[PDB]
Amino acid sequence: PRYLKGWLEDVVQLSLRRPSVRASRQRPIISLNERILEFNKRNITAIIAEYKRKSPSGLDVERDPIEYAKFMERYAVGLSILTEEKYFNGSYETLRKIASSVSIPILMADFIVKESQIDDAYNLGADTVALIVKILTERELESLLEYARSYGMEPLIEINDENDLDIALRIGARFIGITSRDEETLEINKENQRKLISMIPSNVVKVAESGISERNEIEELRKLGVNAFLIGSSLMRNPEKIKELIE
Ligand SMILES: [Mg+2]
Repeated sequence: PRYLKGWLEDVVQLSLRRPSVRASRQRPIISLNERILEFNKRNITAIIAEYKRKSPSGLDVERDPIEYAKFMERYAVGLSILTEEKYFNGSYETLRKIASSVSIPILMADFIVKESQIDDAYNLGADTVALIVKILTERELESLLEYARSYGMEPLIEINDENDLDIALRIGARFIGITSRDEETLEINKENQRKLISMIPSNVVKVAESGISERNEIEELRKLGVNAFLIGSSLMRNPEKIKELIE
């Protein structure tokens, strides 16, 4: 991975030693990006509901994962399940249980730095993964992207700055998440997010991530070309809010 500092350096070191899982996968992959495009053609707001019990920005809740997933199944275009353990209180069992309980596409969200973590996502029933430009070298990102596609997944390539965007387009990303949160510092910058969104080709499926709580922001971003919206904290604290956000 890249050389990092602070908590990101720690979580990458932890991820490098993550024990892999063994399991026979049951259901073919169903594509999250393709379902997003279908929602766009149907003019249905496409929200990826994220399940995470804890976060570095201070979320700390207990909520049953299956009841959350089954509720979101009716409304969300997909789910994003945190599997990182130390900072997000996620687990592989959580992903396995959710994936086996719903029929909508599932993204495994973690700090992926080795191929076995992609194996883990597949073997646990996820349909895709996030890959984070700012923790990986360009060579690693190219290699892990090809590896994920070899399973039939189209990973969400996460970007936060213009360097990240240059790498993401260079390596052939077709599904990009534009996060307004700098994961190192937790700083939110929506202006920079919008600038990056305006710089992405039309044919890349774009997901706006982080700090989203209100329908009017979703509406503004959709007008700018965003195809789907990753929403975690607001839904973890009031799940029913998704109904208003998709109205
Ligand atoms: Mg994300």
